[PDB]
Amino acid sequence: VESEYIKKHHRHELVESQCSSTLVKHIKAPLHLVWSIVRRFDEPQKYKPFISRCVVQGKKLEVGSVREVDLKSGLPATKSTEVLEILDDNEHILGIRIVGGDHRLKNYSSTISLHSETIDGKTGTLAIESFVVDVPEGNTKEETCFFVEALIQSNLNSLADVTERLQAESME
Amino acid sequence: SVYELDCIPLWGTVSIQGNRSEMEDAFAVSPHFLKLPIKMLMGDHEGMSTHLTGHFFGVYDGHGGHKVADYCRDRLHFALAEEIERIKDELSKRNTGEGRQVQWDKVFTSCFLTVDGEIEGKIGRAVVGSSDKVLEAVASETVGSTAVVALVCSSHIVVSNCGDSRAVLFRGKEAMPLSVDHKPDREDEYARIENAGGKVIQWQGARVFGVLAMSRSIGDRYLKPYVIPEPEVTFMPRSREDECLILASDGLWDVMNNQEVCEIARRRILMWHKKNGAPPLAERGKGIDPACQAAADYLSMLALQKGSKDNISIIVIDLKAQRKFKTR
Ligand SMILES: [Mg+2]
Repeated sequence: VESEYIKKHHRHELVESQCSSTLVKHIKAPLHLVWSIVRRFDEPQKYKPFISRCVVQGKKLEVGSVREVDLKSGLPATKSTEVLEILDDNEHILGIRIVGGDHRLKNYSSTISLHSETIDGKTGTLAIESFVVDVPEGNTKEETCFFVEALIQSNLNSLADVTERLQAESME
Repeated sequence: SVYELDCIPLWGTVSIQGNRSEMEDAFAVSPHFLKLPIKMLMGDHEGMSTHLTGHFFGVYDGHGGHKVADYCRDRLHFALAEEIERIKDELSKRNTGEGRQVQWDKVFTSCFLTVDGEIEGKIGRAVVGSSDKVLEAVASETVGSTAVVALVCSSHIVVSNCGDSRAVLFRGKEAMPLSVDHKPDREDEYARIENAGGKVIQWQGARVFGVLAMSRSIGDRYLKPYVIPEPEVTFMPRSREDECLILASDGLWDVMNNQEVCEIARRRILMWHKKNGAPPLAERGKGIDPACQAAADYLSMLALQKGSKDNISIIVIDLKAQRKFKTR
């Protein structure tokens, strides 16, 4: 009923709209080590698990830098072009925008910030990542955020695993 | 008697990176590998009254990386042989009214789950060369693989499938797929996923959370319990009309249908025999069959020709005992 009648009579495709969301992850490692990984826009494969290859032509690390990414198989995309928008070494913030590729994430920009946070007596890091993107044709706001958050959560989980392993090796 | 004949394994294989940035496909062929208990093969309508040699063929189409498909290549058939040995011993002692299809079901389900738990670091696993077992993930949570597996013996083909790789039998003049793709737009899969609290989203095809185009696979713990490692098994008595059996990743199937693949494989196998003397009987079944290899080679070339931008893995298996050309 309700949801059915609506899906049949009131389903219109808007020339365009944009959705947004935020995710969080606690990482059991000091922020400097976490940031040493995250700041490397030119090497996202250090922790982003779906990246098979990344090429940066020209200046590698500075606002305006452009990275070309090839993705591992299984995703609804194979490549992406991203530009570094924000690289704040004072506040530990990294902002990117997607400007090309064969995904369906148009006008995608995102922001990750790091914050110190102690839990269970161990000092670590709270990573926060948000994004904003155009809802593609045929999909809803909710659907678009399920997809992106799936991707982002995977990125954060890997970030946490990589930096925690590094921190363990350091201790030794 | 068919349960008495020598089963000589004739196959060819191609597994190439193709137009992809990295290789995530893997495969395994193990001739004369298994000892299948006749009681798991003979049908009820047949007479009563030890084991048939079984050949193993497997194709693993990795996603999110290569480590799961590789692990499957290295381990899955050994896991399966462990499981067959288990059931074989129980069947020697007790006997339910278990249909054949039900028997193979439980063998493959246990085997696929065992490999999956080992990968996730939940099940203790042996390491080659080491006396010690380890409890440790073989790959990160975002890596997975399909698995399509075929056991061939004189009387039967048994196929166990998990994912959207595919096994296809050419019988007479008709393709007969021996697996059904595990895709989220299957009503059973859609309901399983949605009832478990997951989302199926239209995004370049129906995808689990918009990410994965298959609803089952080995690995992919990040998307458990939505994608699961549970296979479906097909139990298929052989026929004199059977021509060949093909296992392949989607680097092939995305650009050609089942019927054209079979027709092409059979034709290339036949063309090889028209222009070549039969190989030495003694050395037959000890390595790849050149007719089958020509067929798998030609299919991979054709797939690339047709714009396949993926890894391409194909195993072609000839099911005819012999291929002579009567004339005069
Ligand atoms: Mg593939």
